[PDB]
Amino acid sequence: FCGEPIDYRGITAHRLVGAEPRPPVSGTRYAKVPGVPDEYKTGYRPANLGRSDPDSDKSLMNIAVKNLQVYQQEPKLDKVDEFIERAAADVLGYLRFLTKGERQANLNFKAAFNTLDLSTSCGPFVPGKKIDHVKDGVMDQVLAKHLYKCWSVANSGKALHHIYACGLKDELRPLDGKKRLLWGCDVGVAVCAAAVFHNICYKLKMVARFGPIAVGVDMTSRDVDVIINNLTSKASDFLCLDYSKWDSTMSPCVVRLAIDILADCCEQTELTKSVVLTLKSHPMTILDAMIVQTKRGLPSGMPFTSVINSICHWLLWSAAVYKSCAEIGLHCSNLYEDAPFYTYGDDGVYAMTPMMVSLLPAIIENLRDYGLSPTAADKTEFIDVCPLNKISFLKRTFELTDIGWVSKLDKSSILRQLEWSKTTSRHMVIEETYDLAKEERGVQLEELQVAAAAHGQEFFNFVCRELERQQAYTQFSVYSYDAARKILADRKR
Ligand SMILES: [Mn+2]
Ligand SMILES: [Mn+2]
Repeated sequence: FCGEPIDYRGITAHRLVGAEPRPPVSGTRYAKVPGVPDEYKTGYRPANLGRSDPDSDKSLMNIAVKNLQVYQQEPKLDKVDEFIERAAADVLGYLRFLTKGERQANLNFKAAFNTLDLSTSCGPFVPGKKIDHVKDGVMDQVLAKHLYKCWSVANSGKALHHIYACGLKDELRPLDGKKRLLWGCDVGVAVCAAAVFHNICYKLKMVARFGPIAVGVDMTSRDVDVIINNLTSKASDFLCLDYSKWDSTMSPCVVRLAIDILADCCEQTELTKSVVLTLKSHPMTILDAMIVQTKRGLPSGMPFTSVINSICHWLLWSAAVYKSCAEIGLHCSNLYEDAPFYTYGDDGVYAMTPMMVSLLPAIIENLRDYGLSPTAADKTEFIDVCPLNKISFLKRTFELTDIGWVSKLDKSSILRQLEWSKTTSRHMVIEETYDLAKEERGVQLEELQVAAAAHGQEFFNFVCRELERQQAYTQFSVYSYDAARKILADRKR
């Protein structure tokens, strides 16, 4: 499905042949709640500013093309080294011990399809969402044709087309031109990968509180306590990192190793063989009538992105320390055990041993030399160690209460839910909306109270003062401070 080469702004692309075009969705679902006082505003804006961005050139196709260029750059690492190889042995030993040596069964078709959520686009080959083809309990003709072919091919062990549908992620971003792309996965790759990786990932999700892979953790529960106790079980210094341009710069050799590691304890069938071969191949994406090939990166819509990304992080964080130990003449090993750490995509929190604190400059540089761009989680200061009462993970800070440990979403994330609302219609600019009397907004604004309560009565009151004004716009309840506080407590215990 590549025809004749395109050359526009510096991307290597081709005219889409053999498939229908997949035009990206313009505009944004987000719109402004009317009458919001200025003290509640935080400065965030939709990623697709539209005609609210003065530069006329900043059109969707240009923006997407600009952000795709990055993925066509040659990767930092061409091959994995000895420290990443050491770290891979750790992950392998963690999984082999988790699974008790037993291989995880493939799901059959029905079970795998059932794991896909109804509201997901079907990828570049089938229009609409999953649910637009599975109405009266059964699949329609188009989806079934496509899914039977993919399933047949995959069970013969041959790889599938690792193709996605391109677009701009519709989300709120600060006032600063990098912007996240949408990698809408082909439904056939999705079902096949779900058949192969769901059982091992279900097992990982149960054991998420212990980590290192945090995918599945519940930041509102006792999970938080086991996360924190574990961090302080071996150290009294910590590191909180986030990474810029993570997805877009990931090296194939690392991604490929992550996939091999995750499939190691899977049932060794032809379907697994096919899924491994598919996800390991350089992913392509269809912008409109153009198909674009990549040279680096991990598509954030790859089936099981979070876990696979989390293995990459484990590999790279553990190698960076191991490399830094080697330079000082030390052999370091078993990092995840000796210095417990957690990982959720590009987000991580690590225990720092005295030796590791001393090796901090060399570790950040070793992270740089693997192609990553580390930054402090506390998005204000430089990278340094941060104490117990300062740790940050998954946009949440922590506080030791009588009901164990308690997590607080950063105040801005709460506040922006008062300023913005994810409407069901596309807006071509920043503007206000009155279509706010929806059940989904209601459950969001009641939940927002439980979120705010964690910051104290004064913040709760500040938020509720605006929430009480929005009760004319949305059918919902405003709890008392005590009532909300009882909900946090109930969610733990
Ligand atoms: Mn980041
Ligand atoms: Mn992050």
